[PDB]
Amino acid sequence: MKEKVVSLAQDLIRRPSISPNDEGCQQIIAERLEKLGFQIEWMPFNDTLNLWAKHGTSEPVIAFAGHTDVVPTGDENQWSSPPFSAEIIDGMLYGRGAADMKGSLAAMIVAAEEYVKANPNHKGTIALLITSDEEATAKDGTIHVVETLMARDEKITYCMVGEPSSAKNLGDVVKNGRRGSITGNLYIQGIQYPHLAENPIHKAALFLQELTTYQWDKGNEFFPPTSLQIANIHAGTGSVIPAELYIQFNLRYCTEVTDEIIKQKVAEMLEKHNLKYRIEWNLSGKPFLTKPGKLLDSITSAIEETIGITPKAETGGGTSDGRFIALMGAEVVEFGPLNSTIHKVNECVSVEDLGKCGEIYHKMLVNLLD
Amino acid sequence: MKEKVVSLAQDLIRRPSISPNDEGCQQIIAERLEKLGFQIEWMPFNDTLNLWAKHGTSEPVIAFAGHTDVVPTGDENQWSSPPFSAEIIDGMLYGRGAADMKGSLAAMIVAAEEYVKANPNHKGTIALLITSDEEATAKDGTIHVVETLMARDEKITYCMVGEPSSAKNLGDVVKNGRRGSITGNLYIQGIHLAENPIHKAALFLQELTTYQWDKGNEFFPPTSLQIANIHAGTGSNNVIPAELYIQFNLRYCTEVTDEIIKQKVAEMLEKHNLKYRIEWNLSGKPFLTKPGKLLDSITSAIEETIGITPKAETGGGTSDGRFIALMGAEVVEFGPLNSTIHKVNECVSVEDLGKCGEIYHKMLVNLLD
Ligand SMILES: [Zn+2]
Ligand SMILES: [Zn+2]
Ligand SMILES: [Zn+2]
Ligand SMILES: [Zn+2]
Repeated sequence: MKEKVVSLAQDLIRRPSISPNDEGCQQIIAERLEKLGFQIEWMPFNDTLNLWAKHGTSEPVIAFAGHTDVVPTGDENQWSSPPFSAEIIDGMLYGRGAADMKGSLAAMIVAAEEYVKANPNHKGTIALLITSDEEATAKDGTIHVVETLMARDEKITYCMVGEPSSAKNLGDVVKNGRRGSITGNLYIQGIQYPHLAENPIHKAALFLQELTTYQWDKGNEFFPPTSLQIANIHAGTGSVIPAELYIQFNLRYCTEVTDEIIKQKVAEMLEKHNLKYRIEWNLSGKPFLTKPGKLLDSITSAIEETIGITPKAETGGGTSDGRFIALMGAEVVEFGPLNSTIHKVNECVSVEDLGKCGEIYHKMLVNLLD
Repeated sequence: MKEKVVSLAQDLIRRPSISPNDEGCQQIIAERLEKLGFQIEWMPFNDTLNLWAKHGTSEPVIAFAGHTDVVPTGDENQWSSPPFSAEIIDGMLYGRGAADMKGSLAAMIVAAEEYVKANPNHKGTIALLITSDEEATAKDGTIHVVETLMARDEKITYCMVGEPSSAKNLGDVVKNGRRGSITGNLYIQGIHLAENPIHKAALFLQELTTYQWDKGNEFFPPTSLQIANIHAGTGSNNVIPAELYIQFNLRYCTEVTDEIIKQKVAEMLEKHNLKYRIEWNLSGKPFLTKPGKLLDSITSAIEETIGITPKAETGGGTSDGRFIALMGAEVVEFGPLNSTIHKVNECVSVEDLGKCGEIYHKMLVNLLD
């Protein structure tokens, strides 16, 4: 299935899809899947295109997730092959999007096609979730598609996000979760003998010692303990006595705590120190974790039996859309090609590796459903 | 001398000298003082025009101090006489700066002149120290004059600051004390959980913001600390993000000194093993003028002229007194009713301006002979 995958990857790479502009990538994918019996559901929002393509109508629902947008190229004269030509030189496919993530998007799509072709009455649902904006703002992409599925109680049981997850050798890492991120924007008002203890900056300092020493949880098997960072402290313009003290703090949290628990505990500490304040919360993502089980064995065993390596399961890896998908109760894992050339001049990926990815994604489906 | 004082006050009131812009006020003062035997020395810095004028060479040096700047007028609709027209109506001079403090500036000026004309061989030195920014940022005014004087070891023995001191009746109050001003600029560096520099720096901040420096005394209210700046982290265009910067000011009474403040701050930092640098800026020292030559000279001057005894008070309104006390001068302040200052329809009694002129003159006669 190598050449089918490479062939699709080149069609996609030749469409310059700088976020959020899809440049027809999703439409050629749709056209193609439509002819093979997939139901095609378009979920554009503002300037972003999203696609939800399904074969089958029941649980378990296995989605392959990914994105067709790429980051900008830089000056194209720094490139050895032109970035949107999709040349193959000596078994390597060059192009912007080759590694992140048009190659593996193609691998996943071709895996899905060959499976449903060989198994037209498979149980469950094989689906593709594709956004045109993961790399930029990412407000109107996967989250919009997720919110839409959720508003009508449609399920995803399992999800494989094909971001390039491999560090040193193909297959060496699979991501099975990520810590949550929440940010507090805190504004202490009225900061100007007798009653020195009642100064709001003093009460703020007391709160801060408590906030920086509070142990939220003890982490667990899969995550270090929840960490709090003071990002910024700001009062004063650099000369005029300031009316407010601004404190910004971020928690990177694990599954032992929720955001509601963090918000209610911070509120509690502020009340306990009798502070008057305003706070604005920014939730970037809730934590997700796929524990060893069906999904993680299916991909782990797929890698071992395809390329003879045992991947390490890892949490972290920076931003994907996995954190959004996990909100609907889907179990999320991520796996794809080497990530060493992503976002750089001369981004490229092994034609051989793309083939192997195709076979790994296909074998995951066999392990999950056969 | 009422008419010379009123006339000079009007010439100043008409110049819209919004801080720090002198609008030629000091030049008109310099011109007349120069026509008598005064040495004129300008000490401009940045946007502010300073003026140090003296007659004589021997100590004691007696400095009259004040400012030519005024706070903004507000909407000129609400004045019943335009804020810079300097109109006299039913015995009142109306204008921005009538009360604070061009009226008393004029009175101290005419008093200094009259004394000098009548006593060319007087002992001591009679000086004027005038700035065009007391009311706003006040970084390049009196502070700059005192820096310059102190650098060349020039002394002021006595100082009368002409801020309007009277509360209800002309002469009912003389200010004999002010708190000092020191500013600390602190850079805490490098910013299992109780050992993080942020935690330790929060403990320090706790301390700094409730440590009771003193409870004041018989003559003063308590020393106060206020934070002007706290910055840490990458946000807000911070160019030293890995430092916790705290700038804070102490307005301090005689119960403590600059040395106790610095030592104590250093001690608190040490207790937390914080790596830090600190720069201190002492701009003003506290003063309390006790009974004696200076305080008697003005108390008696007011008793002589109007038949009232001033009570001695600390604080109230603002002045450059503490900036002058930094150099070891003894300081008192006296002037007109202050109830219209910084307000619409600021004004001042012209008879009070005359009386002020007499009082300042009598004070010179009392101090010298
Ligand atoms: Zn990327
Ligand atoms: Zn990506
Ligand atoms: Zn004043
Ligand atoms: Zn004033």
